[PDB]
Amino acid sequence: VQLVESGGGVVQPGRSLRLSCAASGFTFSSYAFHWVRQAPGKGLEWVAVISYDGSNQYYADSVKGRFTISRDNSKNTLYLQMNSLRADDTAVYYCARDLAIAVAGTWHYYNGMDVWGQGTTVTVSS
Amino acid sequence: MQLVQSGPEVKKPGTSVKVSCKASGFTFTSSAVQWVRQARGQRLEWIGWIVVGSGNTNYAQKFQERVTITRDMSTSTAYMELSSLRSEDTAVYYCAAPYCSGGSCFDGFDIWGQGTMVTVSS
Amino acid sequence: DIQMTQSPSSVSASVGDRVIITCRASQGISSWLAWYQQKPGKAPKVLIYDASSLQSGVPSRFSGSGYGTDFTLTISSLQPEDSATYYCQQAKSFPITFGQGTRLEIK
Amino acid sequence: GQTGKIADYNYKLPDDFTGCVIAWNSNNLDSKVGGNYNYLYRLFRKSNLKPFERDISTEIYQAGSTPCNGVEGFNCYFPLQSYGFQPTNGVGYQPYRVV
Amino acid sequence: EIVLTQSPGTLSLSPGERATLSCRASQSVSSSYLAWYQQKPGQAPRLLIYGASSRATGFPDRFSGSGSGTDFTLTISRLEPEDFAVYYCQQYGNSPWTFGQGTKVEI
Repeated sequence: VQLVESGGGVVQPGRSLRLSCAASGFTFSSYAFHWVRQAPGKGLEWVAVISYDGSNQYYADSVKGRFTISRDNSKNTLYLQMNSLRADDTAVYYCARDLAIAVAGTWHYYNGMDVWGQGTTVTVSS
Repeated sequence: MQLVQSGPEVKKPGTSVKVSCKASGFTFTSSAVQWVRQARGQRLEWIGWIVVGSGNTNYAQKFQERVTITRDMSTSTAYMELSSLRSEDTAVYYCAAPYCSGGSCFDGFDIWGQGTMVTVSS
Repeated sequence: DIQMTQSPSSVSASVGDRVIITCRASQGISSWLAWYQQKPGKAPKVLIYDASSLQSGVPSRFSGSGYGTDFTLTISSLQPEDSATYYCQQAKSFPITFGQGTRLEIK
Repeated sequence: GQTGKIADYNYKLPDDFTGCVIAWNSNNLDSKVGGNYNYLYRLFRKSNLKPFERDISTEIYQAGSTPCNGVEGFNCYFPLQSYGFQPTNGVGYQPYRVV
Repeated sequence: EIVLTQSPGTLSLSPGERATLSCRASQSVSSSYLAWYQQKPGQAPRLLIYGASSRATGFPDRFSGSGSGTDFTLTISRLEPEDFAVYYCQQYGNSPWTFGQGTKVEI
């Protein structure tokens, strides 16, 4: 498996960003994905999720209504749309996979994190 | 002993296909459901197997994506829907279920359907 | 919203020292927790799934046990390679909120 | 008795049973979103079960004359299935605890 | 997994045939998990032998054959002329439950 991310920026003051993370080495269509951020020196936070079929997308309280997520199985790659950028949006965003646990032939999702990519540090200034 | 299939349907090339199969004359609670692919001047391809009692199914090298099943336990039924139709999707799906009553039954597939005639066109 | 606290803050232990990390959740999240080990400059790696099970590839030294309000990650032996941080994760319902994190030092 | 999976493959109510039953909704308190690991079906029984007995023995169900030796595939169907519930269903799908 | 390529092709003999058919397998498949469906032109297929060890309850007689895992043989002893149709081998046990290529016959 190999998770690769791109879409960094020296400065993005209130601009539009299109981050892209690709999944290779495992089935992209059989799993859901998460976008999990990390502040420059603080703990771990989650901003966006995408379902296996793309129907269900959920965000944080301060993230919903301004950011967007999407995916594409043709390229096996998924995208994050970043709009309404402030000066406190500097973080290190990662693109990760859920855990699908098989019990009695049924796959349970949204239980934990298994594979993490290198990640991309997105910063803003004045 | 009597298995019936829905009438042939004309759909759009790439939306979805869903065929209704109903059974009567034997217990549907403890049985199995499978699906077939046949065409004129063509060989037989087994699509997948559906267990109505417990949700469990597996796909061949072609049906991993764009296919999902639905229990439809009411009225002794079970559905499968296909998405992203291609040009070579004109085939008779058919459907069958073994004659089982008691807990143990026959191994082979005896009761068969009549199939449909879905021609993927305009 | 669900708020969870991870204790302690920062302690030092090395070689043959047993350490305990407590994870207290505001609500009763049953056996729905995952324990991670995030290096200071590397992406977090999962050590405990289902809050009681051990993810394949993780050494047997790390142990996890708990339910509802309280969870515990216990390490009997701290070999000088676990110098990282440990995080919980609650996933009963959206949204996902994480704790502060616990750091281990070498004596 | 009645019909259905209850009292046929699940726990069976004895004839002339004496005692009370109390049922209550369990939307929360160990019932979260998605399919939980536990709380799975108990089906595919060759018999109709007996009163007051508990079936703990799990085995691959037999759907043919020849029984398999531990390989999953044709016939040999799983007698269990997890409950695909969630706390966001309607009125007839919420988890309910019965004592 | 699919290298069957059944040996017989198109047979054209008068009633009184004593020929035999064979189903090939890539690897040795355990017995009691084989099938030979009898497909018909414009009609739903039937089943005659299951597992190459017995017969169904009620079906036409005068033909019964069995073979090994590598080569499953079957013989016919003067079958009725109306039973001149396509035969489809089928293996069970290991998914996918692929069928056979098929064989053609002539009067």
